[PDB]
Amino acid sequence: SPTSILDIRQGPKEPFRDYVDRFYKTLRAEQASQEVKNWMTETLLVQNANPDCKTILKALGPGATLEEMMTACQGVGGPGHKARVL
Amino acid sequence: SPTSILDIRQGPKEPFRDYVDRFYKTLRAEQASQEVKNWMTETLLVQNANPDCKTILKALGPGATLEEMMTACQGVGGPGHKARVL
Amino acid sequence: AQVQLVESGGGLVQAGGSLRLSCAASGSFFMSNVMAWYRQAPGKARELIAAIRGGDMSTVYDDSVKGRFTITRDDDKNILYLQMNDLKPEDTAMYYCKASGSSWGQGTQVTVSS
Amino acid sequence: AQVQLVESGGGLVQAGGSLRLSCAASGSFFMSNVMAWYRQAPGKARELIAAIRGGDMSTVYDDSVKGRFTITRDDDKNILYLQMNDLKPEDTAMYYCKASGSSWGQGTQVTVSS
Repeated sequence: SPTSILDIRQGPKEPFRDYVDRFYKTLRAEQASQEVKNWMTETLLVQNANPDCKTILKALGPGATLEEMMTACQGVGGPGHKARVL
Repeated sequence: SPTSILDIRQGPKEPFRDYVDRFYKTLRAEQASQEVKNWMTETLLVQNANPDCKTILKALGPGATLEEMMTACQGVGGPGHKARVL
Repeated sequence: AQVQLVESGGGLVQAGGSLRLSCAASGSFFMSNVMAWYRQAPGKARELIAAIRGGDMSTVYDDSVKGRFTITRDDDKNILYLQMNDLKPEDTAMYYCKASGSSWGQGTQVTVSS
Repeated sequence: AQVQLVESGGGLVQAGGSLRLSCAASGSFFMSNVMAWYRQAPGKARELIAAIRGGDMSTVYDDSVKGRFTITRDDDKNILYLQMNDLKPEDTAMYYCKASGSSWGQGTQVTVSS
């Protein structure tokens, strides 16, 4: 606020979808060319994800869609309550 | 801040995991007995979810764990970018 | 937050007395499925003391008001009520109603002496 | 944000001149994989003009500095550099470096006359 895209790192319990949103919003706010923003995405998006999501994304291999990446990482982090609350 | 638990409603694009977190944090902050908080969860959690998540949760039927509910709703909302950003 | 609320019925009573609070909803022919009463005493957080849901008419109460207060809703008038019996000095507080998505009312003061 | 940065090398030059900016990292024997240079002129947002990643040494530049500026990193000294050739009056700005998770430095002023 302003935040550098270099500093966006996924929290240990932050859902990967929340991290993708924060990464996108921070990169959108950066005053930079599209070429520089694309290099930042290629260099930082997976690299700054948390260890559990990096493990999953490494196993997916290159060329996944963002939908495939978010579906693969959906179970990491987020709410800690897993049992029948209801 | 303070927010009444009666007012927590899932956004149209808000991930269900984000809504569950906001619901939990708001209910935790409410000054009320555990009995009243349990009635609020039973009465409001699914009822105040967005239409897509209510459709999915209705199809799951009663007695699901919160993990099953969050896994079932994972594809609704969140980041709108689905293609190969990388 | 569109539906507007307004409480009435408070006042000064002696311990063991009774009051009936009313909460009038305006801005709609309808009231939300869940409605609640909050108690707010000076220096304390607002406390959720009673709630009701339409349809099955299920209610829930804080332990401090069980057997003494009753929450009811009249959807033919758009009014939520709190019958307060056997009042105690510790019930002294501002009382506020709430509906899902509504604005807050100005509340009504209940003062119980002894 | 633990690693501390500090820029040097700015100054006043004539159009067509050259400067070499240095950014010294302290608080670690190492620097983050990605580092960048930002340009900030009065009344404008900071602009990300050049970046480098360790390992493959890939770099990227804003179109306004291509063919004139070069970003390099010396991990044996913990210094990031910006070689600025063929300077233009529009390059006048405060220049700041950044590493992932680092604190911000005080920057170095570059003023180009004509």
